[PDB]
Amino acid sequence: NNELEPTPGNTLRQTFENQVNRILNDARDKTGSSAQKSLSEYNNFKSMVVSGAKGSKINISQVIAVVGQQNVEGKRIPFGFKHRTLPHFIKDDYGP
Amino acid sequence: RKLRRQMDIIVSEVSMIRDIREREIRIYTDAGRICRPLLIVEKQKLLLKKRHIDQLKEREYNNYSWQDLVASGVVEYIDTLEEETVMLAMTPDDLQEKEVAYCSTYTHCEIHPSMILGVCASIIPFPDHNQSPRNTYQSAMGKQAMG
Amino acid sequence: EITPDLWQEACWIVISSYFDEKGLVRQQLDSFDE
Amino acid sequence: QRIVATLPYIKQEVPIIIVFRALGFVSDRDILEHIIYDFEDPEMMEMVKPSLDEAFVIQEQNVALNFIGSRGAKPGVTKEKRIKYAKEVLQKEMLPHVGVSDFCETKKAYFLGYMVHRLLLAALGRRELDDRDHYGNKR
Amino acid sequence: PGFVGIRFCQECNNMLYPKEDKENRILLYACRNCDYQQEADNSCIYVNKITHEVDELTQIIADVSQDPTLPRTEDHPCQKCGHKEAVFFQSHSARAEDAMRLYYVCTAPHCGHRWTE
Amino acid sequence: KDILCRLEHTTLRKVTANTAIYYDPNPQSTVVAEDQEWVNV
Ligand SMILES: [Zn+2]
Ligand SMILES: [Zn+2]
Repeated sequence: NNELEPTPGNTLRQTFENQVNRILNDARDKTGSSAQKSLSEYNNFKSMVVSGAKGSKINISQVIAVVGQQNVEGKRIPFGFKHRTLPHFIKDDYGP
Repeated sequence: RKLRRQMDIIVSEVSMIRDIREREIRIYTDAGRICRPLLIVEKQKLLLKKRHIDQLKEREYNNYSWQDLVASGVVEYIDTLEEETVMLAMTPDDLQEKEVAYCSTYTHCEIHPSMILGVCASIIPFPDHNQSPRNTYQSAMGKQAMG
Repeated sequence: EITPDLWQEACWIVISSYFDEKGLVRQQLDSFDE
Repeated sequence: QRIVATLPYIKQEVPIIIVFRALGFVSDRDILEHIIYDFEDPEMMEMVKPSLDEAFVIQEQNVALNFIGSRGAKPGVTKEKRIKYAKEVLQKEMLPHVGVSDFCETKKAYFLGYMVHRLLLAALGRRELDDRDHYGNKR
Repeated sequence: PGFVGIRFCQECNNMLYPKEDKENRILLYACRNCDYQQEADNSCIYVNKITHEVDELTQIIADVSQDPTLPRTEDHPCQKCGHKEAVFFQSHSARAEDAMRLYYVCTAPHCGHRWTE
Repeated sequence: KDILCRLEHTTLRKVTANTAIYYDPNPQSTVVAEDQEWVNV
């Protein structure tokens, strides 16, 4: 509906991608924090990660809470077809 | 479309892509294209009525064939060019059914997502649970499992 | 008519028919035939 | 901003307009019709204006054919047999998939016009480019 | 302002170039292939619109209304024929996607009404 | 930003809104007929 106020120094477009990426990044961060918060200290995943032997703090949040956005060449998956990633979707949709 | 489905003169294979945003329509008969079968849907309901599966399940008696299904015109071959300009209904049991509308204009329905996998990787159980590079390594190891 | 619960067996029997008809090396055979 | 073409068995970049004239359309209106279909496209006529403002000096199909023979792998010594070299180029190599004959000249012209129209649309930005990885464009 | 097309020398079916007339200070589109002259209707002979502010409604065709892939909605009816159902989509035209502009076409056939909200 | 504008390259390409040419043999009278014609004459 065109109420977006384009950020100075960049196009309305890039502003829109930046806002969407910010939203999703915040969601993933909060999700991972909440997930890793509660593990009872008995989980062997937690044992290994805490010991640092194999893995990393981000490793659990994929398996337990959510995968998180995926990227190709450092951006959103492109419109390989006509403006739509996969035919299962409708033309000109920007849903995550 | 109808005459292709009936394969009277337009063979089932040949594809036609109608570009709407631009005034043009193309017909592709030349060899070398890649295509896969898909369910047709005319209204919100699919064209694979319960009757057809009845005859199909009683195989080796009716001599009923997938080619006979093609003749019945419920399923059709789709190439990438045509796929470019046609909406797809993922699961007829869940998508085409009236609900909070997404587009309500679906034109084809998938036989089953498991059909996207390949010959080697289809043997992996629960691929939807594994990180993809592991899936690729497993698919490239499965060519060596002695048996 | 079609039933969402029976859709599983329906689709799988369709696939079974399709493979039992064609095989796994169809395009290879058919290209050489042509 | 002009448009040129690269053709097989040709060592130079012949302009589009002289190629059309060698085909046989020496008039302006015929070429303009073959290039633009919506004749009220000033946007596109202003883009094509430079190229058509280049080969206008040549107006004879025979002269265009002699030029085609010039700068050729086996260019004719004079217009003699250079016109023949140009003619065989225009017949066998110029888009044979649409046909190779006397009567196919007009169809060749029309399809050349179509492809250059697509090029102009691409430059204008109305139509999107193509991605070679699109297996829709791979056989 | 507006663009200007080619004045055409009719009899030989060619085009005309503007040349000035010293005697009377008027512009005359004359043929180079032959001698044929037409008065210059307007003083604007060449123009260059650079802002690229073009009414994309004219470029938009109504025939896209029937396509199934495009989205459909009822929020905004067709003005002249009042039809509720409209299809809204994007430019798909380069150097114009910088701004997200929604273009509506009525779904009612035979009206082919197009507009931007 | 003043120093910015001082340094960053600027070209007429990116500053012109649009352009055109008009055959106006009489400087006093112009097709645009804007106020500036009187100032010029
Ligand atoms: Zn003339
Ligand atoms: Zn209407």
